[PDB]
Amino acid sequence: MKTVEIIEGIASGRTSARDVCEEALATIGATDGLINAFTCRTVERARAEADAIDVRRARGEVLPPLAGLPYAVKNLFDIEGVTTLAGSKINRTLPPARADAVLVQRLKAAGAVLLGGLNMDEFAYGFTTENTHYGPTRNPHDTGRIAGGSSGGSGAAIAAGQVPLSLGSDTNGSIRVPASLCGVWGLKPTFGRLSRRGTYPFVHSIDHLGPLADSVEGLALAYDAMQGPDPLDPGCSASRIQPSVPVLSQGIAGLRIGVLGGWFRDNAGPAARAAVDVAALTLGASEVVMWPDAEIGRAAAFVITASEGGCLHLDDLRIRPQDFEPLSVDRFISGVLQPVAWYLRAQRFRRVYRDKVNALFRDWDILIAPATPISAPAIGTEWIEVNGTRHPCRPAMGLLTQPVSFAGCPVVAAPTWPGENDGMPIGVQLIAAPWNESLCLRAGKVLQDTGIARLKC
Amino acid sequence: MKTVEIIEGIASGRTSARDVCEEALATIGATDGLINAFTCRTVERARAEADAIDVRRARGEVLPPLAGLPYAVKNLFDIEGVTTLAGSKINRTLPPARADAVLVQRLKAAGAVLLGGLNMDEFAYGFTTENTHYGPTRNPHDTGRIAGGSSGGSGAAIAAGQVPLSLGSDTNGSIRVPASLCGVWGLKPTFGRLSRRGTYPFVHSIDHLGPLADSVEGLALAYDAMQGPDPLDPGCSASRIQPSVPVLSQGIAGLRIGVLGGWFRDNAGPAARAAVDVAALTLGASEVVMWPDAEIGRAAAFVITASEGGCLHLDDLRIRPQDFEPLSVDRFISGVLQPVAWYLRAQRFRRVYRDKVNALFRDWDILIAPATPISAPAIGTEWIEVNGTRHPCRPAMGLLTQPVSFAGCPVVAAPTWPGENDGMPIGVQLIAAPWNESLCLRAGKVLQDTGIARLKC
Amino acid sequence: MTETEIFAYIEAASIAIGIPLEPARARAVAHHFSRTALLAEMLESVPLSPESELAEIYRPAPFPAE
Amino acid sequence: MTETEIFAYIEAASIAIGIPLEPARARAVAHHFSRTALLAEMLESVPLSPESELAEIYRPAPFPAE
Ligand SMILES: [Mg+2]
Ligand SMILES: [Mg+2]
Ligand SMILES: [Mg+2]
Repeated sequence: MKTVEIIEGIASGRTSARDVCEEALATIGATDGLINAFTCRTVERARAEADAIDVRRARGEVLPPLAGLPYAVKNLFDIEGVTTLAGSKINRTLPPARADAVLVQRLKAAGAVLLGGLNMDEFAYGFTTENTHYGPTRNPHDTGRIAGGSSGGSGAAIAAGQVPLSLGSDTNGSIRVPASLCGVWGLKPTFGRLSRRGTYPFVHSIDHLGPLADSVEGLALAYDAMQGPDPLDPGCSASRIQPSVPVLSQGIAGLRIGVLGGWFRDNAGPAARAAVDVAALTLGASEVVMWPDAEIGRAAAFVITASEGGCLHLDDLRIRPQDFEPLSVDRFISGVLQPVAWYLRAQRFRRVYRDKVNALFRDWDILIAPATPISAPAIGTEWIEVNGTRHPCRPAMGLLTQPVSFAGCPVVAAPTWPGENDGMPIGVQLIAAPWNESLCLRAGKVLQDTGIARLKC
Repeated sequence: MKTVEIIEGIASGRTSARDVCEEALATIGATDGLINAFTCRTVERARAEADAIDVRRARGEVLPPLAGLPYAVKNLFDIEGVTTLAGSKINRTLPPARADAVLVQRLKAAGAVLLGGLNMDEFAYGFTTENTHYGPTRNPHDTGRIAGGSSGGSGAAIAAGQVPLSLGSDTNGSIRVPASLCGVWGLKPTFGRLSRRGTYPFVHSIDHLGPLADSVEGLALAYDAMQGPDPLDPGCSASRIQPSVPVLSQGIAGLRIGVLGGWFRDNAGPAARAAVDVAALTLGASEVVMWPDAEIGRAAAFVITASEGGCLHLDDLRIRPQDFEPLSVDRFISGVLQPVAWYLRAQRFRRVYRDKVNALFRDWDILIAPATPISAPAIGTEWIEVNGTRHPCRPAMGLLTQPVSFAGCPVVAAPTWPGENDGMPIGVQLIAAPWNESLCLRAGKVLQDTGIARLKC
Repeated sequence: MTETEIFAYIEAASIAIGIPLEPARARAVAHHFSRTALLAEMLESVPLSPESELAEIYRPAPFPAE
Repeated sequence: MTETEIFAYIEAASIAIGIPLEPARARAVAHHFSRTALLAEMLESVPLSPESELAEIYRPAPFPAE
């Protein structure tokens, strides 16, 4: 059963929060030896949180909106009393976090129950969650295939039925990619919407945080719970809460909805194209729209990512390079060696890009693209082919995501199930202007209502 | 005459704007062969502007606050119909500017009369205005000595009595240094106060623009005329006008005023220390205050400057390095070659630094330091000694200025005349917290009233 | 950048910044770097003028209310 | 960074970015670069944590009024 039904069951007294918690724990125990989505299980905390919700209910209180809902978080999120790994072995010896990440604190205040920390690509640099230290996370729809990444545990935990909600991060695709590949819902909010405080960073200029979920209502409820200014967070720009839940079912009448072409068609395989086509038909989008400078947008994101992420770890690259993830350490080193001219040019281009993207959205409410070029490849894949062009697998998974996060536009990743595709899912990006998350969510809800976007559980 | 007497004389009808204009033009004609402050004299424009002020007066109109005041600008400022040189020969083939710089437009609207463009170190990289293409600007108090830089024409034109007001730029010292060395007044406003639109840039992250003048009233009047938001300027953060002129004579009773030590004493020669001592005594300041991380603040400014300034010129450095200024072209090239890690570290340190400087000013209203380590050296000097320690002359002139502009704090540079210094002036920095220009100006006015800060012939 | 120029750069830059690279690792670093160099080359095609500023410019403190 | 490592870096980095340097010019560039390297080294002494962010972080658009 989905988020809404879980919450209703606890609110109405049909099930205790403690029973809901114990069910999730037992599912994790039975499935995670194979899926490998969890790196840490906060059992004692979960049970005390669930117990506290049952005490409040028994006192006759009005419960908060996520009361009793289990969730887990990508292990770059600080969990009080636990050392924040961020998929690394380097971080193992750091002191345990003194406080929960702000987003964890907000979910806790909304009554949600934390089950633990989830696997990720080391230091968030990767799209496949093939972690050498902790092992790969496996796709629950086919365990010989990747879950996607870098938030692979976040996507897999939901698709395996372990939790209904998780938190991930997305810099150049890392929420949208696992949502696509695992067949679950994801939301990458506007850059600067959700507080990044108490999380281990990757690219200060581009990191976003957000939920993945078993339903579009799950996204909206978690997003509303997490919203709010945080003056202690340098990246936050949102000065007030703009609730999405009350308008989730408003529909899309009168919205201008387009389908992205060019880069977003050329880098989409046949299943990705079919997913966009069916989503477009359902949403009444028929016009093909060009995104400005998409390939250069990717290029600039790539440049900034490599230098800012590499330089962040320079001290450790100097003294213990052998302790990094061997699949990405050479990419971090490359990033450190990049001419400063490339970085500055990318930052100057980003002003022009922001102007062009904001201008594009003066004519459009929602734009549609595929989330990934193909569905989940086999674990251990080095090279993929997309419409006859070979790419390294690991970077290629973000070809379609990377231009969009660079502008910081909000995106709902809606899970679809195209026909010629070995039963594997592929996601669609519903992209709106900065600050218009509730449009993305409204469009998602229409896809969900018609049966086009769904999980397979 | 001085600024206030010119303005009052024109307003009262005792002297015409056109006569004031012709006096400035004739002084330029008689003195500038040697001083070499001007690169372009806008004679026809000056006469037309002065004539227009006299027409408005004859019509019975209320004249604006700078009516009839002659001024000139550093040749990085766009002047309509003139090719913006920015001290280079490379720019000579660029199209003439289609409009005046915004600050020039604002001075014009206030009634001021433009006499032309002033010599500078090429592309603003230097503290001595020893320009190989256009020749050095010479100090009017001793023409075998430097005027300082990079706004050397701006300082020399005022000390030679050519104009009562000029505009300069200041990234790491380039208003404060010529003010110090020429014995004139300078104001480097808060970073983001004054619009940079229509000027040739150097370092996007650090450039400031501001006036130099024959009096502290000159600074305040010109500053007030230039203030105001400019939505088309990406660097501007000032949302409203905060007039300084009405409070200029309020005095300093009750203000907390301190004297900077450590870095600001160690890098100050005997004359610089004597100037601070007398200014401190006059302003009632006795407590020695440590500026946070001053040497590192300089370092980070230096790093960011060299990369951003060098990369700005990369296309020309690729094809025609021999056409740049020989004294700086290798410094621009060095800047382009700096590892990206140095740049990123400096930008991250700048957040820490900003926090520490803003915290420092919770306890202080004004802090005093010398503007330059010594008075003007001889033209051609490669090495100087400060308290027995050697430094390369050109970078060294900004040792005391560079930490302060990196935090973006406003500064008035007040001209003083210490003993046992060959009759040469040296400036004092009056530094306030961001947005507190009117405190700097109030402190300057007390120095001016007591005769400690003044110009000379 | 030719393959020979990339090899020399990787070697000298890695030494300069303090991350000495063994031969197989230098080859792997150059492989990634070469891909990124193509991306950077595309950025150089965008016309920027001197007054095309950085996407974010320093703010020394919040502007005071009134 | 030794002087010999600086010289190799200046040569390779200048070729990589497209700035042709004759030997006398490369030596003058290395002289300035060496002074800057000491500054950068001092900057490396400042303790920063991974969550010590850049002074300015991207703003995708103004937050809307209401
Ligand atoms: Mg009369
Ligand atoms: Mg090689
Ligand atoms: Mg080794």
